[PDB]
Amino acid sequence: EAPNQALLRILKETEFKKIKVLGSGAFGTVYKGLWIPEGEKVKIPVAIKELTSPKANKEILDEAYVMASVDNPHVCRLLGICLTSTVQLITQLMPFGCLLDYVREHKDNIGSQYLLNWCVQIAKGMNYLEDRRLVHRDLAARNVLVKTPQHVKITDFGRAKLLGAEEGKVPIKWMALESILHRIYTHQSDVWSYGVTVWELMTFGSKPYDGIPASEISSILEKGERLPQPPICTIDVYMIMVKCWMIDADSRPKFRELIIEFSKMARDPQRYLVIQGDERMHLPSALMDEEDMDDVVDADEYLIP
Ligand SMILES: */C=C\C(=O)Nc1ccc2ncnc(Nc3cccc(Br)c3)c2c1
Ligand SMILES: [Cl-]
Ligand SMILES: [Cl-]
Repeated sequence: EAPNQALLRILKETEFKKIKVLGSGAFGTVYKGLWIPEGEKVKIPVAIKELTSPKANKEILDEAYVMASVDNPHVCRLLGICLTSTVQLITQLMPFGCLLDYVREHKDNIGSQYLLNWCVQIAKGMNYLEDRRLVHRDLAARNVLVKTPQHVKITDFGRAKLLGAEEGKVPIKWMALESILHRIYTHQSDVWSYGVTVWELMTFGSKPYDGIPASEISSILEKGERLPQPPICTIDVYMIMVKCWMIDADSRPKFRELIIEFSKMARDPQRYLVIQGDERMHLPSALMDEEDMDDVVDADEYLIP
């Protein structure tokens, strides 16, 4: 392979305010905050991710390695790490949260134009990863984030690996059949997970195979069962999802095809998704709460040599 020359930026804890908890888990916490780069006069809204103590540092560090290596408008990148205590990951804040929560909150206001655009943007992020030979291995709507309603990015590179390499809970309900049976993971298994992510969006946040248990799933899948057609979905859309779920991994769409197909559909959204009162809907895009925030710069506009 080629040398990875990404810069890992180390950030002093003095540099930022950990303004509030955003989320918490058995898996550690995520905070929102501000990062003021030393002597730069800019304020950058950020998310800070953290937390045995020695063996969780290793998992988190791998995530930083992958995150620091990616650069694309539809992938989240690491701004840097902070080395105090347990290691902290710093990234651009995505103010509207994850896409899964967002579709749940806004089902009434979400039009076909947006649903399809997200499908295009996610396929672009995934295609980028494939170009860099990354197999993500945890694609799901929970792991897609909303910068604005018009702009989403892929995240959560904790399970990521280079294609070919082999290196708690595994996401059964999003995984390709070969993955569940044989722990095989390719860009095409990511395609399968893409199918499920799209289904999650088209159902406005439904849980796939609600009620069923993970042990059950490889079995359901072997019989030939699949996720059902969502109400808003034309057969055109649903059949794209279905192709993402073929047994023959080489028979599934490539991410570059997914970009093309969804992109065509996004020209004529009302022809592919049927949504009641679709035309009326609008989603809102100051926004930065603090009073002295006119030195605020989004991370996308903050570039380093
Ligand atoms: C579905 C819940 C959720 O993901 N909430 C959330 C909201 C905003 C946000 N902004 C920036 N980053 C993240 N998550 C994240 C994932 C991996 C690494 C890092 Br540093 C941050 C969120 C998450
Ligand atoms: Cl699961
Ligand atoms: Cl729900």
